[PDB]
Amino acid sequence: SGGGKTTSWEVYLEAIEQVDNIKSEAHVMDPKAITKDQLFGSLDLTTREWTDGLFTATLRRIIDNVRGESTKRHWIIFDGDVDPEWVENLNSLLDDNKLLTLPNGERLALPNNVRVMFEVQDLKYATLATISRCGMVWFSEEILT
Amino acid sequence: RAFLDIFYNLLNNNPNLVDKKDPNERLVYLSKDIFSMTFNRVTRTLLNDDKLTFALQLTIISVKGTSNEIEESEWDFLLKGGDNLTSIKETIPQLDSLLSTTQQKWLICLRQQVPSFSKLVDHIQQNSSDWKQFFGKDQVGEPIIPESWIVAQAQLSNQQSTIVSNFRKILLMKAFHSDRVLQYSHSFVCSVFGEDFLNTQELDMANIVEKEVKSSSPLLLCSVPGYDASSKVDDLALQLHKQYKSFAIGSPEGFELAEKSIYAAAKSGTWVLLKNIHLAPQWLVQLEKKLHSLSPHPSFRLFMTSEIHPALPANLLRMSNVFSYENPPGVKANLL
Amino acid sequence: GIGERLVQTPLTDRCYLTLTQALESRMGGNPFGPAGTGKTETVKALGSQLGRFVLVFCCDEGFDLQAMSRIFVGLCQCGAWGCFDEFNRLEERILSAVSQQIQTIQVALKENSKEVELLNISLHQDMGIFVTMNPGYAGRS
Amino acid sequence: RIDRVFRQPQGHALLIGVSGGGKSVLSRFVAWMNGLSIYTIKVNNNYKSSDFDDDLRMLLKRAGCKEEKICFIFDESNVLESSFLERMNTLLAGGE
Amino acid sequence: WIEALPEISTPIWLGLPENAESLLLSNKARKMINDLQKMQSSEESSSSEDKGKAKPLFRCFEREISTGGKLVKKITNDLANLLTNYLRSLTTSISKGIVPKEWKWYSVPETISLSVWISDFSKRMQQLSEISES
Amino acid sequence: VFTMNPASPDFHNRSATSPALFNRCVLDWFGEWSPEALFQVGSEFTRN
Amino acid sequence: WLSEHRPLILCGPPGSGKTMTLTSTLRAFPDFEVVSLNFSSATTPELLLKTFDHHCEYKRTPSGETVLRPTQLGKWLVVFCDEINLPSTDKYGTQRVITFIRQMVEKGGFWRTSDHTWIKLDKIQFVGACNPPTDAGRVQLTHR
Amino acid sequence: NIYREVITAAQGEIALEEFLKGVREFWTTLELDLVNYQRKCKLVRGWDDLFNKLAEHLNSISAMKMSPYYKVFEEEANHWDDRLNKVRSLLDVWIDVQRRWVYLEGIFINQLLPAESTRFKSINSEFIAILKKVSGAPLILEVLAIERIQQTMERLSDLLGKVQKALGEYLERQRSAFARFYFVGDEDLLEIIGNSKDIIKIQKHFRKMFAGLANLTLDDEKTTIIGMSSAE
Amino acid sequence: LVIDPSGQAMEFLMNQYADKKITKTSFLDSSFMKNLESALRFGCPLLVQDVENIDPVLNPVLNKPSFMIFLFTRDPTAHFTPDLCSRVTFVNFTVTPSSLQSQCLHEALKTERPDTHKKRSDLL
Ligand SMILES: Nc1ncnc2c1ncn2[C@@H]1O[C@H](COP(=O)(O)OP(=O)(O)O)[C@@H](O)[C@H]1O
Ligand SMILES: Nc1ncnc2c1ncn2[C@@H]1O[C@H](COP(=O)(O)OP(=O)(O)O)[C@@H](O)[C@H]1O
Ligand SMILES: Nc1ncnc2c1ncn2[C@@H]1O[C@H](COP(=O)(O)OP(=O)(O)O)[C@@H](O)[C@H]1O
Ligand SMILES: Nc1ncnc2c1ncn2[C@@H]1O[C@H](COP(=O)(O)OP(=O)(O)O)[C@@H](O)[C@H]1O
Repeated sequence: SGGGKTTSWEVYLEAIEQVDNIKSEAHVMDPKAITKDQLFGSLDLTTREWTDGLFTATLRRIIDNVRGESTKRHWIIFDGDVDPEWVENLNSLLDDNKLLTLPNGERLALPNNVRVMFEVQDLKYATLATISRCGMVWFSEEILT
Repeated sequence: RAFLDIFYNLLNNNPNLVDKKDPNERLVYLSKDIFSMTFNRVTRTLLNDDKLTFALQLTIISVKGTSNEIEESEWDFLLKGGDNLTSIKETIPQLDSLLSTTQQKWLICLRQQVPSFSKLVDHIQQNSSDWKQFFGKDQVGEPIIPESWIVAQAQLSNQQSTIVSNFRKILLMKAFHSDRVLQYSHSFVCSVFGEDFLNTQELDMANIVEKEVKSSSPLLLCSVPGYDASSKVDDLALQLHKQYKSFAIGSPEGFELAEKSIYAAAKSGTWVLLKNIHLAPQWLVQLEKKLHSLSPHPSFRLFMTSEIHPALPANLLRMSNVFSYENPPGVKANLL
Repeated sequence: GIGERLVQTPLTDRCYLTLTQALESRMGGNPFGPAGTGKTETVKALGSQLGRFVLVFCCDEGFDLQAMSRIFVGLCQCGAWGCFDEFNRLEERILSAVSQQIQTIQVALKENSKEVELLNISLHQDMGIFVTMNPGYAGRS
Repeated sequence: RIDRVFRQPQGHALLIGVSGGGKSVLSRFVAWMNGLSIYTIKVNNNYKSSDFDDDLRMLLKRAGCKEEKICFIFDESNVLESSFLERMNTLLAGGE
Repeated sequence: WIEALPEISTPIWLGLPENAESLLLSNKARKMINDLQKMQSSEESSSSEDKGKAKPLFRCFEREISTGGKLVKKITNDLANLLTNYLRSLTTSISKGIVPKEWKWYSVPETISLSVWISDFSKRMQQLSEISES
Repeated sequence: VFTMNPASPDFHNRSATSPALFNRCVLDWFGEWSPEALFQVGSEFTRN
Repeated sequence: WLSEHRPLILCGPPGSGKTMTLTSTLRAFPDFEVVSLNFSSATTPELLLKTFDHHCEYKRTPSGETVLRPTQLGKWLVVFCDEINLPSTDKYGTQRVITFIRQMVEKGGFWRTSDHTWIKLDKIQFVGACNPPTDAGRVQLTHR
Repeated sequence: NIYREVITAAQGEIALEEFLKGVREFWTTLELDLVNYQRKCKLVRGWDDLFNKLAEHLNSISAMKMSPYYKVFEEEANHWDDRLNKVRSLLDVWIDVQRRWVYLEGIFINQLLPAESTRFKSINSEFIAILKKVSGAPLILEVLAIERIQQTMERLSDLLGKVQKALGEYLERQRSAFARFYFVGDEDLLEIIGNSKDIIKIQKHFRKMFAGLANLTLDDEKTTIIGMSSAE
Repeated sequence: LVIDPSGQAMEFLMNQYADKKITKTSFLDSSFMKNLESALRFGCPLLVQDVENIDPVLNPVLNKPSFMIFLFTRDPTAHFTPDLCSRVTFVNFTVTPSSLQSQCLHEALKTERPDTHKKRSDLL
């Protein structure tokens, strides 16, 4: 905590909108502030009624140029704790796959103008399956003397 | 409730008690026919290996309160066979010309523990021309206890009994030949109940599930992973003339649907069967609590099948004639 | 389409044989080992190599049963490939459910049976069931 | 001592003690006196939170709405589930 | 030819050295023995007080003593509590005949009597030492 | 009125979970039936 | 600390003077409507939400967003969390109720799982109390 | 002596009296808690609540018949037993019709299954017509007074059931006709069946039937198929 | 609250009060709650197997027209709670070494010598 993380990607994204002129919109959200079923969605075992999730939807608004999201780069930072839970439902997206499929066989594809990230304090509760397909960027606190 | 039966059949249906009627004389038989009969019912559930283990306990218990009673200090050493060995700094230097490092400590634990094994160190240090081959490595002749010791010790104690002398060999062997313990133990047990005792008699599923088991207790058959007892029941069911109704206790529609067959079966008196009951770890628990309370008709013989698995709730096997099955040794048997 | 193609390593082949040779024996394939080797990918590569329609059934999750029972009808008919990724991760309850089903299809499939009696449906020869997982315990599967 | 507690806004009692020692019986008494109404929680092996919450309403209303003197005796063998304490907790603190 | 075959079959038939049978008989004799040491206890303490009386390559070695030495303090400070959730189970195995969980910091055969595990660790420690001064 | 027992297995547990308990209500430790009580309750029950 | 509206914590023993010390100082503030929330082991981020839909209000600014402001006009709401360090941690050391707060303090808003629309806090600050994590049932607070 | 057997008897009877008071005042006024349904109708909510109250009272009425004071309020006790019972029986078949309808509602495509799309209109007709006589007089005891509603709702149950059964028989055929179809849940299937023309509203479902085939190619006319495009 | 694992006790009661009619129910099948109300009022012995999972709905009875409930336990180590211990009268039946030895000595004398049994029987 307090190493320059939240600030780093904030300057990077803000600066890229000039070297590319394209808007680098991001979407932060604590993956622990809400129940897992709200971060990806679930199925109502009474009518197959699917209740959308936070990430599921936030990934949709991009594939559907409702406001013209394709006209720029995206970022979905999970500023929250990391565990081998809400991360497994992404494996088929963090690697070659690129499709956050859902129990209802929604199969949500991942464009190339969209990027997913994490801003965790630690990974002591993370398995070799969580990170694996992810970009590790150490942010020692010693940076910000 | 199971034991009490062997006890009962001992006083009544004893195959060797059908003759003589004198009670004073009959007692002689029962006093011994208890271990034999008991071991027979139990040995049907005990896996080959464990078969002998139990035999020993019954022995020490039989020769109890007799001139053959084993010293609680010796049986204490058999189990507590110098388990502390990994911390005996004392030594036996005047014998380095025979026993080795870790080999020496053992002789001490024996002398240190059991009393009837204190003069040992000396007997060996004396006529070493006897124990030479015993401790003697490359011995193209299964190690042998010097008859000098077996007797020199027998008299060195009022305990001049054969059975006692036999047991003792095990102790000596456990300390210098941990691979002869299984053998010498067999010899000891036999000298008490006869070499015929441990003779694994072939079963006879006839009298068993028909004239030796009430409809109250099933016949669970815990087999070994890689073998199925299924066929066993089928071959006997049809070749006996009776009802039947197997069931795959694993599928979804196998739980509820099946049970019915069991209820009615016990109501009229028909045979049933349930294989791989282990596949249903959470179900069997229910069967138990139920089966327990439901007096069936004499012509009932609910069967069960699975592999030795911890799943089977204790209350399950306990209320039934468990039969352990396992592929025997030898290459011949495998081929056939 | 363009899809993905693994690298025919000396293992990918020794594996390609065990499956084909075993798949020819009217029996499903089961590649065990420490997660992260090819268990799933290789299986998918084989099917894609034979112009088949392999399917990856993700377990260790909410694995729907009411859905699985159905999909099987498709595999048997279409003649597709059913690959269960981490098939050992299913809850004992569910794991016992599916297992019982695969037992039905695979058994009847070894007898040539033109139609299975799952859940009578048509059974296609090209259909195949694959179950991946971690190595058992001391050699046992 | 049980009386003192009753005659006082937000007066609750935490009687710790051996079983069948008079904890309930003696509490019912002092309650019956000051005009309080003892309300129990008839439970069983087949209860639930969807049940406690419901009854938590019959009570909460009888006090806040109908201004009545109730003496809710809550025995340990009643918390047949965690949630029960969470409710009893806030209820004790801010009667809500 | 098969029926005419002798029941018993030695380990030589399996291309194994005749001695092989000696190892099997030994373990089987031990397991049987161990069982009798249980069916005796169930049909019938201050241990810690005793065991307490004990206690380019440059890169590798450094860790060998670091990670290992760290275990020394653990065993000393953890056991010293002879006279929570962890401290509880840590004493179960000591009274059941198994090496307490959190202690196995190094590769050691599953079935290894308590008395031995500790002994090894002791000698295994003087190992790291002799390297220090060296 | 909370009526629990000192023996109850989950004793020191029903505490930490809910602070209001040992912080709001008045804790009157009934304790065990004192020797003086046992005597009086016995003489009073065997009077007739 | 109260002027800047920071989630200060009044750590101290039982009856030290925490709850009191605060309520008194809060008086030196004209527009400071306080609310008392009693946390525990079950106090999840959801419960904290229930209190909002009973003191605050979701309004859609002329801009197009949607702010969460205290019902009373021109008044700062003070959400006082009595036993804030008691919330139980999941199977991965995480007091969801704390992360939820941090998300509203640093970020300034929380996602409303129903229409997935960012809800920014207007005039709703925080202030909690508790005992040192040294005491039982207590759970150290995340450095985040 | 005798002065205590009457006093207690008088109090033991007023209890049965008091009991019936809450029952006679709870059902002769209790109105079905309806809720608007997407501006098409209004279903009945709070089932478990109605059932629990019906079961409770019915249990106390059946047991209070072994009381030395039951003989008095025996006529009113048995009356409620009848009324309350008919109420629980009607609700059971109703909660079935309520559901059986809701499902089939979001479906009836219709031009493909007339044999059943028509059989539903007859059910949907009287249903919305009867629900009006209910929404107006929510008195649970009044609605139970409609012209043989039991024989009417039981018919809607059967009918509505006979329809859904045919559906599964149709969907089952659509699949046996196109193997792949077994991969798409009943949900997406019904959608794929209705959009037989608007290929656009189907493009998104292909990935769950064919391996690489992700999107079909249409000619400049946008009516005929030309080729196929893979996700890549 | 008969703590009888050997089952001898249960077998004793079912044969002792077979006249007064007894129901071998338990806290299992729903038939329980229905059986109690029957035995309770209509008067007649009972028997609730597996008391490990007893419901706090019986309390009113375990503390008081003409019947008797028999709580049983097949678990010889069943660790109960204070409440249950107080409102119940424990009856241990676990067969110890000495006890069983006595059962055999009798069941053997009554058979391997019934004559010397008619003497003590009839006489005394
Ligand atoms: N180059 C810099 N020099 C001095 N201070 C900085 C610099 N960059 C960021 N900071 C300050 O240090 C803090 C770093 O926090 P940050 O790492 O961005 O958040 P988090 O800890 O949540 O990842 C910020 O609040 C910011 O005000
Ligand atoms: N022969 C190979 N050629 C190319 N890549 C391979 C090969 N074998 C394994 N891999 C890579 O290693 C990873 C193994 O993961 P996968 O096999 O999908 O999981 P699991 O090992 O659990 O079955 C794949 O993502 C793949 O890219
Ligand atoms: N001082 C007393 N004299 C006689 N009987 C008493 C006395 N105190 C309690 N009892 C008896 O002991 C029982 C205690 O029950 P109760 O108070 O409801 O449970 P608890 O004490 O466990 O809360 C009562 O039924 C009562 O008859
Ligand atoms: N300076 C003070 N002036 C008046 N009362 C005080 C003072 N300090 C402590 N107290 C008393 O001590 C009690 C402390 O309780 P409080 O602070 O509300 O709980 P906590 O300390 O657990 O937050 C108050 O009831 C108050 O009467």
